[PDB]
Amino acid sequence: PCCELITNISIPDDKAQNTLSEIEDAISNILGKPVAYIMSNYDYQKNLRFSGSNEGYCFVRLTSIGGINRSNNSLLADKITKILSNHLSVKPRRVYIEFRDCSAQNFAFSGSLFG
Amino acid sequence: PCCELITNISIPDDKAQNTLSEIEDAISNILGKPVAYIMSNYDYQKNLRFSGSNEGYCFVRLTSIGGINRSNNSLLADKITKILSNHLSVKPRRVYIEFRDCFAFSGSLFG
Amino acid sequence: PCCELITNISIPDDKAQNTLSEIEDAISNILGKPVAYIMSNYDYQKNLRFSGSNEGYCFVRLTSIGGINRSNNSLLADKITKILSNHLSVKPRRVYIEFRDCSAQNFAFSGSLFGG
Repeated sequence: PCCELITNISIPDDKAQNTLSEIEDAISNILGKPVAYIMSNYDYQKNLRFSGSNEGYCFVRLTSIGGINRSNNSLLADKITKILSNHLSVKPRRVYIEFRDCSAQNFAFSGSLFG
Repeated sequence: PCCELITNISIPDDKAQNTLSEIEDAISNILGKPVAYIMSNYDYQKNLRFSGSNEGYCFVRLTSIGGINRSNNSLLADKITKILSNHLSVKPRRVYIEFRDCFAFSGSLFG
Repeated sequence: PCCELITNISIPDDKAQNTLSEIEDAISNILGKPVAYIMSNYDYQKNLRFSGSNEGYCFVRLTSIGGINRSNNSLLADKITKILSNHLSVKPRRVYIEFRDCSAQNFAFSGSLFGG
């Protein structure tokens, strides 16, 4: 399970860490789930373009996060848009939020299985 | 939709932008439609290897482009290959082009 | 086919090359087949978090590698965990290995078809 922010906007490490921490709090809160083993990341891609433009843009991708459905997906997308427009000064119209569920298509192993 | 160029070859930002612009143009021209919602990117990955070698290499992944069919995909791969060998001096054999098929919200709904 | 090490652990280029080559050897060894077409990468993502912590963490994602299956994927994940905890000193519990097979999903072309 991953929440990745892929963006051409540059922000310092402490603020990035705070931004992801806020998003993780939002997923937990809106979804009503503990997310004890979520991965997240701020992937700075300076050359990223959207619609032919290298202007500020944030793509957020949520993969295999259990518990997203009609009653909450938009609510989660709204809150992540707010956080980013707040912290990053990106236009909301240059935020795009995608949810995908790959849980059943992949095999996953923790290193803790092997000693 | 996404066209990502993942490569261990470094070029300046403005040349990367030009290069992605030309790839977007080729996608639009060869698929015969606008690329209004396309994301594209030049992801410099200095340690990228292919076939056991860290020599110059470009992997292009196109995800969820509409119109993708047996009759246009090869010309589009060809055109992308020419653009990269031109702009990056990558050997053709060290270019690999993948087409992949894949709930979304624009932040405009909320702002 | 791709094996990507996505990690907040910082290592020099030579050590990244050596580590990826060892992972390639493990895949080829376990599969009993050549890894000639494989891409591998060390993707330094300094802001990467796992379980609310930016502490040393490695996520290895293997995509569309033919011949990896239920009978050997645990064996390969065990070997990769050992290689990374050796080279990167990451805790095995902050190693996570994911296998996805998309091998029949999408079209692919070598640029050698068109130039060379």
